[PDB]
Order: sequence, then structure tokens, then C-alpha cells
Amino acid sequence: VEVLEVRTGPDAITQIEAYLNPRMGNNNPTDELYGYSADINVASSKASDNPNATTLPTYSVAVIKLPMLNEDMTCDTLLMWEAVSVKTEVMGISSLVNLHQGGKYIYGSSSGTIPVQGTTLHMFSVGGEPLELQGLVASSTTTYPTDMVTIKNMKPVNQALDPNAKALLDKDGKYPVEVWSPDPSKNENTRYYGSFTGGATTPPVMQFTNSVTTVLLDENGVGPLCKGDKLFLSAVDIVGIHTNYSESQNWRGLPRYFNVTLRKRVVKNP
Amino acid sequence: VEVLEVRTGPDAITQIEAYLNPRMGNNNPTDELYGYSADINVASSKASDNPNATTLPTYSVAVIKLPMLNEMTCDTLLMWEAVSVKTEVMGISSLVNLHQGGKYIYGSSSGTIPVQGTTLHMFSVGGEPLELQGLVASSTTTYPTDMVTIKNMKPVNQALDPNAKALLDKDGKYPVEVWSPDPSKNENTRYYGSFTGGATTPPVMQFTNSVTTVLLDENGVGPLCKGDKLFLSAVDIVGIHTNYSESQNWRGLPRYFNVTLRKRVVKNP
Amino acid sequence: VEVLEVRTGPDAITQIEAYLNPRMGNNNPTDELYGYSADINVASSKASDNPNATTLPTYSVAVIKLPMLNEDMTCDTLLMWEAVSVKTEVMGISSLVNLHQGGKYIYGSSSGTIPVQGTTLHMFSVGGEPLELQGLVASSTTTYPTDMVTIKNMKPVNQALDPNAKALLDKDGKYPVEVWSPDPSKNENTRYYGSFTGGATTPPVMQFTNSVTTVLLDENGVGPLCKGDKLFLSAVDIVGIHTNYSESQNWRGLPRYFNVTLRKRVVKNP
Amino acid sequence: VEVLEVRTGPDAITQIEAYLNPRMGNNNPTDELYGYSADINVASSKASDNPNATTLPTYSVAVIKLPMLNEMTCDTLLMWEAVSVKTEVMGISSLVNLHQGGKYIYGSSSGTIPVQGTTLHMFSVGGEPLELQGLVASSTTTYPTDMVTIKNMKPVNQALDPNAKALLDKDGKYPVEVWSPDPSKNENTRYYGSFTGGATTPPVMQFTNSVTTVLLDENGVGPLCKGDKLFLSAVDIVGIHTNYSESQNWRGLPRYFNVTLRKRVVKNP
Amino acid sequence: VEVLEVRTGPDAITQIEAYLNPRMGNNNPTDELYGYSADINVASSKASDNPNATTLPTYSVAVIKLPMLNDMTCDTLLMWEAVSVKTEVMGISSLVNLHQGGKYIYGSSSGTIPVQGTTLHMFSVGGEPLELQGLVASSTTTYPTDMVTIKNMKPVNQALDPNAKALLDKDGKYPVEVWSPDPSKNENTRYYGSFTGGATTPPVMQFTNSVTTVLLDENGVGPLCKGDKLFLSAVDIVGIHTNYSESQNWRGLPRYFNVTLRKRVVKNP
Ligand SMILES: CC(=O)N[C@@H]1[C@@H](O)[C@H](O[C@@H]2O[C@H](CO)[C@H](O)[C@H](O[C@]3(C(=O)O)C[C@H](O)[C@@H](NC(=O)CO)[C@H]([C@H](O)[C@H](O)CO)O3)[C@H]2O)[C@@H](CO)O[C@H]1O
Ligand SMILES: CC(=O)N[C@@H]1[C@@H](O)[C@H](O[C@@H]2O[C@H](CO)[C@H](O)[C@H](O[C@]3(C(=O)O)C[C@H](O)[C@@H](NC(=O)CO)[C@H]([C@H](O)[C@H](O)CO)O3)[C@H]2O)[C@@H](CO)O[C@H]1O
Ligand SMILES: CC(=O)N[C@@H]1[C@@H](O)[C@H](O[C@@H]2O[C@H](CO)[C@H](O)[C@H](O[C@]3(C(=O)O)C[C@H](O)[C@@H](NC(=O)CO)[C@H]([C@H](O)[C@H](O)CO)O3)[C@H]2O)[C@@H](CO)O[C@H]1O
Ligand SMILES: CC(=O)N[C@@H]1[C@@H](O)[C@H](O[C@@H]2O[C@H](CO)[C@H](O)[C@H](O[C@]3(C(=O)O)C[C@H](O)[C@@H](NC(=O)CO)[C@H]([C@H](O)[C@H](O)CO)O3)[C@H]2O)[C@@H](CO)O[C@H]1O
Ligand SMILES: CC(=O)N[C@@H]1[C@@H](O)[C@H](O[C@@H]2O[C@H](CO)[C@H](O)[C@H](O[C@]3(C(=O)O)C[C@H](O)[C@@H](NC(=O)CO)[C@H]([C@H](O)[C@H](O)CO)O3)[C@H]2O)[C@@H](CO)O[C@H]1O
Ligand SMILES: [Ca+2]
Ligand SMILES: [Ca+2]
Ligand SMILES: [Ca+2]
Ligand SMILES: [Ca+2]
Ligand SMILES: [Ca+2]
Repeated sequence: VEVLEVRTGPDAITQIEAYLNPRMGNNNPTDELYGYSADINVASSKASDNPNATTLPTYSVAVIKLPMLNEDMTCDTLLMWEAVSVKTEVMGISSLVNLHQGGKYIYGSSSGTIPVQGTTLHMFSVGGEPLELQGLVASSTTTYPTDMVTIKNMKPVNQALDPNAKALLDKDGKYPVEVWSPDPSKNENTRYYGSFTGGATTPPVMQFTNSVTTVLLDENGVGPLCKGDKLFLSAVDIVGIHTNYSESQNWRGLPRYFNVTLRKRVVKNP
Repeated sequence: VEVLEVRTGPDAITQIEAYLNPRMGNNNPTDELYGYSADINVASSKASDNPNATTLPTYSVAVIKLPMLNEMTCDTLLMWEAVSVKTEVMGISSLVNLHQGGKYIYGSSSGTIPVQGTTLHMFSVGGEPLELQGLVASSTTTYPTDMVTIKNMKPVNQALDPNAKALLDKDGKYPVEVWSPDPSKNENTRYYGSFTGGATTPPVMQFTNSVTTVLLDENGVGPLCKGDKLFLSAVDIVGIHTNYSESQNWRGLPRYFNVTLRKRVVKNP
Repeated sequence: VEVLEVRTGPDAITQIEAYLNPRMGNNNPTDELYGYSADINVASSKASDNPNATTLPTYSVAVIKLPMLNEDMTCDTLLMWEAVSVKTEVMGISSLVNLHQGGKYIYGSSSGTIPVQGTTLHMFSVGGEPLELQGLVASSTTTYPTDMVTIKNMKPVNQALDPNAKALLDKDGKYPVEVWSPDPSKNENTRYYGSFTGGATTPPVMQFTNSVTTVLLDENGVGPLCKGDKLFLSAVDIVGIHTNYSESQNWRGLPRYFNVTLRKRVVKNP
Repeated sequence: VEVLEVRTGPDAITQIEAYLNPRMGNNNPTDELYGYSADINVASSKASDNPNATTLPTYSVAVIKLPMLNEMTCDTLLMWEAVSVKTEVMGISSLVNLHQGGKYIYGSSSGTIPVQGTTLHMFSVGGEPLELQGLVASSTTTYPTDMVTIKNMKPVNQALDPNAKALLDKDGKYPVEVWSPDPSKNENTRYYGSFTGGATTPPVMQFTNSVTTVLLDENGVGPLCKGDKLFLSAVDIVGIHTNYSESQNWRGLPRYFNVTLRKRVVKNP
Repeated sequence: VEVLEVRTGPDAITQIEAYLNPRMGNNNPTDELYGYSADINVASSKASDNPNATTLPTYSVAVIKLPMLNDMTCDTLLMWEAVSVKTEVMGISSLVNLHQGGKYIYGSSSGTIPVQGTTLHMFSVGGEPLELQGLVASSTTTYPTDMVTIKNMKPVNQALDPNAKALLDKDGKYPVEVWSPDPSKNENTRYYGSFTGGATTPPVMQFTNSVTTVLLDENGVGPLCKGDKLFLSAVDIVGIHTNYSESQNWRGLPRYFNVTLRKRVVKNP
């Protein structure tokens, strides 16, 4: 894909918006606990660790279809959509400002309940193809649900970097975050941005505004280029753990809004 | 509406100032605990969660009527454009207090635990009501009917339901735990918010008169005041006060605004 | 006053320095716990809350006499000193690095003692007149010592913004910080800068250098103008709470240094 | 060597990429706890402190062989000059896991405590081995024989002993708790380091492919690759995993490097 | 002294490097606990507080003698002007150690609590001794007489006594809990300091060789070296080590300095 100049003129710009609902484990909108995982089922040992699919947060992904650009496909150059900038926001942050939800008391039974807190993971990506993933787990002896996309035939090497443990973020709510992360050795045509704070009871911290833009251009001034006129939006927004009265625990996720500006870019015809 | 150029000349600029008092639950100035919520009443289960109206912090909103700009058939009209804002949370040092009745830090010889835990700060300046998206921790919660909440909730309301939208058009009626600013709209409002969770988290706040936020968008256009009305919205939950019996009350603080506005030409629609 | 241009030429710049001692409650330098509050006395209830004067930290304020400027008061223009910039420093920070002071053991009786920690409040202001204050309290039912300056005839409204609850910081060690804060609806002729972290055991965080300057000019390039050739310096620097063996507690404060550079500014005669 | 100007023209730039696997103590890819240390064995006293080799995290290092530049007679020669690097800690989200066997957050119905506590991140890019300075918590520790540590330690080694120097010239052999980058040397390497201590501190990390670090010094010169060899070094201890018995293992993560190099003219010495 | 222009020309620039070992109380390189304080001895009362010399961390200071620049009989003279410094706290990774004898994180199967709690970092570069201000937590404390502390203390010394001044003119003698840099003086020194308190706070430090601090003031003048002497001062308390019995030792680390200096013209006094 030899990249040429930006196409100028009227209607060289377009703009899309989308939202991605979280995939915390309860991933059906009819689910009573939609937006949460089911009760974390903990390993009994190193050898015996079979997390339920409903307990494992996965990446969200959506494909946005863009307007057709080329008529004559036999020419020397073609146009592709180039993602230039994005405004993105985690929605419903203030829903966490809630001390009455059933759960564990902060102090005794006269007090409010512990709000969602603990480990957080926030990531968004904008690309002209699927986000390229690298596999790495806390334990290679974990048995993952066969309906999810995880690493095939793990060995202890998979607790670190195994260069064969690669995948594409090409299915919504299927790739667990505890197995997959963005592959920095690839992703030339995607931009991804991530933030992790761990711990079991850590206070979550989030900002929200409509005044902030991220520019997506690389050091050659080129944004993600949308193969087949498709734009890939990916996210995970784990905002912590909700603790229940029995002390069972559910992951809590929040949806993410994207507003992307794209322009026309000239490329050599492959 | 097609936005044209900034109107120059004498008297092109004006300033307004306002303060919004907090709406934590006790929302009447004669309430003993004005500026606080009542004792949080907790759900007994997923199915049974009936929070009292007085326990749910809501958004503050005020509408500022600006000087009338157009007497109406001319081909262009003028609108007030909010260009910048100085905003401040007032009475921060009020929380620097270890004698207020409450729960002892250590044993009964010590000071009491000051306001701490979850904080939520938001301000917005817009030319029309702030646009809101509904999302809740639990769709089986029964909200007081006197408040404005999501009609006919389903589990989808625990995440993004594009049908759950509203306008912040009433002071002290829209619960913060139910509504947040809608990033898919709000072209004519600028909003800024920060959240830090937890049950005992130390609150952190700055105060100064040296800082200004510029409200202009990427085209150099600030919010434009429809019908010459400026909408100022806020919430500043500064934490949780814990009482001796361990009952808890949200504590809020008031917010000052000083907004500078200029005259903007628009094509008459 | 209508402000005009800066006066150029020789002797048009001056510079002052001052320090302000903290007013934590023990405010007499002969007091045994000078620089600390007395043991905090706690409310027994909502209705019954009578904090002792020696337990309530108050703002520091000093007036600095500047060189007299206007020989002829009938002139159509006059000169005022304009505060341009300030270096300011909290002094004796390292005095907190002390684990042997009598107090509460960190662990058992073999360990050091708990250093000063908890709620901190830092504020400095430079103005050409007294800092204007707004009243707001945790509880309107609190009975304050009568020989302090507080809100007269409080009602529950004073737990929020009562527009009638106003004052000037015109007395050193008289205005409790828990009652008064800088009023953002005025203070046109003062710059103030403030920083709060709460909690009961929070670690204090402080910087110290002689390499940092704060410019006092507003958006029109005008600094505080010193009425009657007087410069007002105000401060509070609560660095936390010292816990005693019996678990009684004292607020701890530190003095603040000011170095202000001023220039002559032409104003129209009123 | 006298350093002259940058060589321009076609084919003057090159990129390499590599990843370094962590060396936490279990350092063989077939080890059950590869990517972790073994259970920490604690000293019985000041005098009796014999940490097992598998319990001591060490630095990672890789040598990248670059294209040969010289066909050695001439007055000037060429060297590879490292200009910039993109680096990334991989598999961060693997820590977002509350079901791994371990210690319960609350009682036995809760999730388990994730990796937390002390973290140490370092990467370096240089034209030769990273130069190290020795300093320990205790000179009466007896280190495993098969590791490289300070010979004939004395109490002076609990602070700066100018004789205690080394080169990071072996992967998984130099303990982090013994060696750190020597700021009095390393003129031909750039290193960047971050430490947060504590027993149970929440780990914090970001990840992106939008960030580049420029390696040029104040004279605009990057590390120069002696013998066409580029040295990449790292450690990324991300915290401690606590087991059900309360035994503890260090946990590390691998680091990706992408380095851009150019040709630099130097005088033939 | 009237300061004139910078001397341009060849050989106008010089560089020095140095390191300062910490003085935490065990200040002798043969001390078993070199680089730490002795076990903190606590006051039994307000009235009775006698910290041992070995439990009180003190400032480090070195004097670097620079090349002689001047004949003293000419209209103008030259002084060395400190222009910039690279500085580094060394052996940071030595804290990354969970096996050192101490207090268990959990029960006796776990690692031990690492150095944590109060930290104090300061460095200064000056052309004469750092000027100090005295201020103490308690005026009734009896300091060791062979240390340099405030003479005849009164309760005024718990705040600002303008008479309580000193010079940092001796290594390992001036306690940090008594003296701090005096902002009312030090026109010929640049000092930079950071404090975080608390008893168990995680320590946080960076290390790199890519960062320089410029020492020029607002007039573009760096510290001027009187009698061709450069003063380097430091303290780097990195936390508290807790022992098995719960006794506690301050822990310090050494600091490296690399200072660049230039020739400055001054009028002969
Ligand atoms: C008489 C009788 O047996 N009635 C039972 C009810 O007791 C039961 O209600 C559930 O009972 C739990 C008792 O430990 C608990 O009160 C449930 O409420 C919560 C919880 O605390 O666990 C409230 C939480 O807010 C909720 N979690 C979330 O919404 C997100 O984290 C959890 C959650 O729904 C469950 O834990 C599932 O993971 O429930 C309370 O609902 C009822 C249902 O089991 O059955 C009756 O017959
Ligand atoms: C024998 C008897 O019943 N006597 C009652 C008093 O008990 C009662 O006074 C109230 O008593 C409480 C005992 O736990 C408590 O001491 C009340 O003080 C506080 C509190 O700690 O709860 C002080 C708090 O500062 C205050 N909270 C706030 O202002 C904001 O968070 C609370 C608050 O007013 C209440 O918790 C209600 O939400 O009160 C003390 O007032 C008295 C009044 O009912 O009646 C006596 O006869
Ligand atoms: C032989 C005998 O019994 N003598 C007694 C003394 O015991 C007594 O001295 C005081 O004893 C207290 C025991 O509860 C305590 O140790 C006092 O020391 C401290 C304190 O911990 O309370 C030390 C603190 O550093 C100090 N606080 C500050 O300086 C700033 O926070 C406090 C403070 O002075 C008091 O708490 C008052 O606020 O004191 C110790 O002085 C002696 C005096 O009561 O009486 C003898 O009979
Ligand atoms: C019936 C019977 O006795 N079976 C035994 C098993 O008990 C034993 O399995 C091990 O049992 C341990 C009992 O405390 C423990 O539960 C082991 O699980 C963990 C652990 O918590 O220690 C799970 C951890 O996630 C894992 N740690 C890591 O992977 C990284 O920190 C550790 C780790 O594998 C070991 O502790 C090594 O330090 O194990 C559980 O595996 C079994 C094997 O010993 O032997 C059976 O006969
Ligand atoms: C079998 C028997 O009786 N053995 C004893 C030894 O136990 C004893 O050694 C000392 O024993 C102490 C018991 O509390 C303690 O374990 C000493 O180790 C430590 C400590 O935890 O106190 C280890 C610390 O790392 C070290 N601190 C530092 O290095 C820096 O902070 C401290 C420190 O050296 C002392 O606390 C002095 O302040 O020591 C352990 O050495 C032995 C000699 O005492 O005598 C045998 O008979
Ligand atoms: Ca690649
Ligand atoms: Ca829209
Ligand atoms: Ca006003
Ligand atoms: Ca050197
Ligand atoms: Ca002076």
C-alpha cells in the first residue's frame, strides 16, 4: 500500500459516530446483570482453574461502514478513507456515584454500601482493519471456555512472550482481556491507547468532557487507512468490581462513545 | 443554523456571574441538613431498592437571561456567544474541620473523620439545556416518582440504551446516578467533569482566581444562546460525611461562574 | 480606577520580602504548642458543637507599607504599585521528617511514631487590599468562640452559599478557615492560589525550591494595585494533624515566605 | 572517537525490532512459573540471609547485530546511530484477572487479590553494554554463587562504593536489587527508569503505539553501535502475586523495542 | 560584586562530577548499618525527648575545588558559573527486595515489608554554603550536643524565628528535622526539594541519564563560585525500614552530580 497525498476539495471530509456497549461477561441486553460479569469463580489450585465465560471481560469491537469512494477501479490511483481525529468518552460515569445499591456495607449496617472499585482497564483503538493482538496469560494451566477465542495448546511459555500467540480483534465479546493485548510489533494501520491501574480496592478515576480530541496521524502525517471502506473501533472500559452482600464479585464495565473525522487519501492502485 | 462572523465594535462584549447551590437531597435552605443528602437508605436486594428522594444528589441548573439582541426580519441575527468562563467551587476550606459530630478517627480522644470518599465534579456552559444520557447501576431500582428518571427501565439501562435521553431543564430533579452528559449531542454546550470513586478516598480540590477555561470549539465558536438564555449546570459532590451511628450523608458545595460573552452573527433561519 | 500604562525609567521597580507565622490556635510565640492547635474538642451532637478558639486554625495576614508615591494628589494621573510576580515558599517542611516526637506508635512500642498527616490546606494570596471572604460552614448549629470573626446569626442556609455571608481578611489569626474562603465573585484586585487534600491519615506532599516564580498579571497584563501604598499578603498552610499518645490531636501549620516584585503603574485620578 | 556529521542519501536509515522476556527467577520457558520468581525465602536475620537464585529478579539484555558498514582503511568510518525508540510493556491486561488461585480479597466467596506491590520499570538502548553500579540493602546477604553480584561485599556497599561496577553483558544474571544504571558512565547508552515501592501498591501502566522516545543527547548524537552491535536492556517487575498460603512470587512482563537507526560519520582512530 | 557578561572563547567551559553518600545516622562506612539510621529512639513525653545522634538524618555536603582563574590586580575578574546539572539518586533498585529480614507483609510465609513511609529529596548547587533556616517539631527536644542545632530553643522555634539561621558548612552534622533551605537568602545557590510524609507511603523515584536542570536565574546568571569553590548539597531519605521487632531505621541513598560551569566576568571589588 503505497501512500500518496490527501485529496482536497468539497466533500473530502466525513464524520461518523458510534457507541460500543461493554462485554463484561453478561453480554446479552436481556441479561439481568447486563454490563457486569457473573460472580467470579475462583481457581481452587494451579492445575484447576476453569473460569466461566460469563466471568471474563472481553474486548468490544464494531465495524463502521464508510461511503464508497471509487468508481473506476482499474486506474493508477485509488482513494481510501483516512481517520484523522477522534473524540471519545466513557458514558455513565456518574452511575457509579451510588451508595445504596445492594452489596457490602462500608462500615456497619447503618452505612452505605461499597461502590465499584478495584482494578480498572481502559482502552480505545481506531484502525482501518482489525486490532492485532498478542497472547499472554497469568497461568498457562488455565482452562478457558471453548466458546471464547484464547490461545491454543498453551505451555508455560505463554505466561510471557510466545511469538506464535497472535490474533485479530475480529469478533465482539469473544477475546478476553486477560489473554489478549494490542501487539506493538504490528498495528501499523491502527492507533490504540490504553491505561491500567490494578489493586483489589483501588478508587476508580475518570474524566469526561466534550472538549478533547485525539489526533490519529502517525509521524508521517498519515491516519489509519480504511481497507474495504471499513473502520474498526475497539474498546474495553472496566471501571472496577462490585461486591455483593455474600462477598461474591462482579466486574463492572461502561460503554464508550466514538466520534471520528475522516478524510480522503490517495493511494497507489495495488 | 449557519454561523457567521464575530460582531466587532463598542459594546460587543458582556459578562455575567452566578452561583449554584448544591442539590444533595436536602434542597430547601430551611432544611437542617441543607447541602447534604439525608441518611443513605440501602437496598435489601437486587429486586428491592427504593432510595429516598432526599438521598439522591441531583444536578444544579440555572438559566441566565441575557440582554435582548434583535428587534427579527433582518437577514442576519445576533446571538450571545459564551467565549470563556472562570469557575470555582466555594467553601472548600469548610471541610478542614475535625470537630464536627461524627465517627472518631481513632478512639474517643481523637478528632472525627472529615468528609471523604466518592467525589463528582461537573460544570457546563451552554446555549440551551445540557443534553443527558441515562445509565444506571441497576434497572430494577425503584426511583422516587417525583424525580425525573428513566421511564420503564430494562436491563439495557445498565449500559447504553439510545432511547434513554433527557434535557437538564430542572434544578434538583435529575439524579446524577441516573444521568450523565450525552457526548453524542451537546454541540451547543461545553461540559467538563471528573470522578474519583471509593468509600474513604481523600478529596482533592484546587481554588484560585487565576484560571480561565476557553469555551470556543475547533472552529472558534463558543456556545450560542438560543432566545438569549445561557444555561449553567453543575454538580460538586465533595464526599461522604459519616455520622456517629455510621449513617452517611453526601456532602456538596456551591459553584461560582463568571462567563464572558460576545456578539455573534448568524444567518436568520 | 481607570488603569493606564506602566511607568518607565529609573527606580520604577521595587521588591519586598516577608514571612507569616501560622495561626493554628496556639498563636502566641510563648505558647508551648506554638504552631499547633490545642487538642481538638469534638461535637457531642448536631445541636452541641462548641469548638475552642485554640482548636480552630485561622488565616494569616500581613500588610506591607510600600514607598509613598504621590506627592501631588491634584495631578490628573497618579501612580500605584503593581504587584508583578511572587516567589513564595513554605518553610521548615523537613521538620516533619521526624519519627521520634512523642505520639502514637506506628506499630508497637518498639517503632517510631506517626508523623504529621491527614487534611492539608495551602493558600497564598497577594493583593492591593484585604482578601475578600465568603462564609460557609459544615454546620450552622456550631457555636463559634465570640472573640473570633465568624458568621452572625447562622441559619441552615450557611451550610451552602448565603450571599450575605461576606467578610474581609483584615485581622491576623481571627478568621477560621473552616468558616471563610476566598470569594471568587470579588477579589478583582487580589490574586489567590489554594490547594486542598482531605482525609484523616493522608500523606502530606510538599515541594520547595527557589527557582519558581508566579506571575500576578491578569489577562489584561495588570497585577494587584496597592491602594494607599499597602500590599496585603495572606496565607494558611495546614500541613496535617499530629496525633498524641492518648490519641488527642493537634493541627500542625508552617510559616510562609513571600518575595514580591512591584512596578509603578499610572492610573487616572479619582 | 571523534564524531562528525550524519551521513545522508538513500538507504541511510534502518529499523530493528525485538522483545525481551522477563527474568523474574523462573527463567526457562519450560518452568511452571515462567515469568515469575519462586516463593520468596525471607532472611532469618541480618547475618543469615541466603536468597535462592530463583527468587531474585534480574535484568534482561539482548544484543542486536546490525548490517556491517565498512569495507577499514579510510579516513572516516560509519557507525549506526540509535535515533529513536518505541517501546511497550506487553500483556499488561493479563493482570486484569480475579480468578487466579491465590488469596481472597474478602472471604471465600470473593475474587482473589491481583498482582500488586513494588514495581520497577527500566529500558535502555545503547551502543555497548549498560554500565552498572552496585548497591545493596544489606552487605551481610549471601547471594547465590551462579549470579553476578558484588565480590567481597562490605558495609560500604549499602551505599556508594566506587569500586563496585559491572557491565550488563549477560541476560538473567544481574540482580536488580544489586545493580542499577551507573550515572557516572553510560555516555553511549540512554536509560529510563521508574520505581514505586510499597507492599501492596496498585500497579499503574499505560500502553499505546503513538509514543516515541528520542535518543539524541544535547549535541544531537544518539548511541553509537560499536562493532555494529546494539544493546537493549530492560526490567519490568509489575508487582507481587500472593498465593493461598501467603507465599509470594514476583511477576514480570516482556518488553517490545522498535529502534530507528541512522548512519553517522566518525574519524578513523 | 557587579556581574558582567559571559566570557566567550575556547576553554571557557568546564565539567565536574561527584557523588555524596547519605548520612542517615550510621555515617561511618564501617558501620554495620551504614546508609541507615540506628533504631529510632522515641520521646516518652513532650518534656523528655533525646534522639540519639545515630537516629537523626543529616544533610550531605561536598566542596569541589575548581581551577584557579585569576593575578588579582585587574579591573575585572573571572568566576566559575554553574550553568547546568545532571543529578541522579543511585541504587534505587536496591529497594526492590522482599527477602531482607524484617516484618512480614502477611503471615510468616510471605515476603517482608520493603522500605516505605516518609521521603525527603533535596539537591542544591551553589557558589557558597547553602543558607539554612531553623524550625523544629518541638522546642523541648534535647539534641545531641556534637550536632549543629538551634541554640537555646524556645517555643518560637516551632515556627519562624528569624535568629535561627545557619550555614550548611559541615557534612553529616545538620539534622534535616531542624534545618531547611532559607528562601530569604540563597541568591547564589539553586536548591530543589521534594517531601512526601506518612508512615507507610510507597516511595516513588525516577532515574534516567536524559534529563538536565538549568541553573540560570531570571537574569540568566548561575551560581558564582566564590574562591573557586563549588558547593554540592543533598539529602535523599527514601523511607523507613521496619525490623522484625518493629524497631525502625531511616534509609538513605547516594546522589550523583554532574555540573557544567562557564567563565563569568565580574567587576573587581
Ligand atoms: C427469602 C429468600 O430466600 N429470598 C431470596 C433472596 O434472598 C434473593 O435475593 C438476593 O439475596 C442475596 C442475599 O445474599 C442478596 O441480597 C442479593 O442482592 C444482591 C447482592 O447483594 O448479592 C445485590 C447486588 O447489587 C447484586 N449485584 C449487582 O447488581 C451487580 O454486582 C447481586 C446480584 O444480583 C447477585 O449476587 C447475582 O450475582 O444481588 C439479593 O438479590 C433472591 C435472588 O437470588 O432469591 C430470593 O428467593
Ligand atoms: C437518647 C436519644 O435518642 N437522644 C437523641 C440524640 O441521640 C439525637 O442527637 C443525635 O444523636 C446521634 C447519636 O448517634 C448523633 O450524635 C447526632 O449527631 C450527628 C451524628 O453523628 O449523627 C452529628 C453529625 O455531624 C450530623 N451530620 C451532619 O451534619 C451531616 O452529615 C448528624 C445528623 O444530623 C444526623 O445523623 C441525622 O442525619 O448528627 C446527634 O444530633 C437528638 C437529635 O435527634 O435527639 C436526642 O434526644
Ligand atoms: C512521670 C509522669 O507520669 N509524668 C506525667 C507525664 O506523663 C505527662 O507527660 C505527658 O504524658 C502524656 C501521656 O499521655 C503524653 O506522652 C505527653 O506527650 C505528648 C503526647 O503524646 O500527648 C507528646 C506530643 O508530641 C505532644 N504534642 C505536640 O507537641 C504537638 O502535637 C503532646 C502535647 O503536649 C499534649 O498532648 C497536650 O496537647 O504531648 C506528655 O507530655 C505530664 C504532662 O501531662 O504530666 C506528668 O505528670
Ligand atoms: C488434595 C491435595 O492435597 N492436592 C495437592 C494440592 O494442594 C497442590 O496444589 C496446590 O495447593 C496449594 C494449597 O495452598 C495452592 O492452592 C496451589 O495453588 C496456587 C497457590 O495459591 O499457591 C495457585 C497460584 O495461582 C500459584 N501461583 C502462581 O501461579 C504465580 O504466583 C501457586 C504456585 O503454583 C505454587 O504455589 C508454587 O509456588 O499455586 C495449588 O497448586 C498440588 C501441587 O502442589 O499438589 C496436590 O497433591
Ligand atoms: C537463634 C537465636 O536466638 N538467634 C539470635 C538472632 O535472632 C539475632 O539476630 C537478630 O535477631 C533479631 C530478632 O528480632 C532480628 O531478626 C535481626 O534481624 C534484623 C531485624 O529484623 O531486626 C534484620 C533487618 O534487616 C536489620 N535492619 C537493617 O538491616 C536495616 O533496617 C536489623 C538490624 O540489624 C537490627 O534491628 C539492629 O537495628 O536486623 C537479627 O539480626 C542475633 C544477633 O542479634 O543473635 C542470635 O542469638
Ligand atoms: Ca513489525
Ligand atoms: Ca450526534
Ligand atoms: Ca462580582
Ligand atoms: Ca564520568
Ligand atoms: Ca533577602
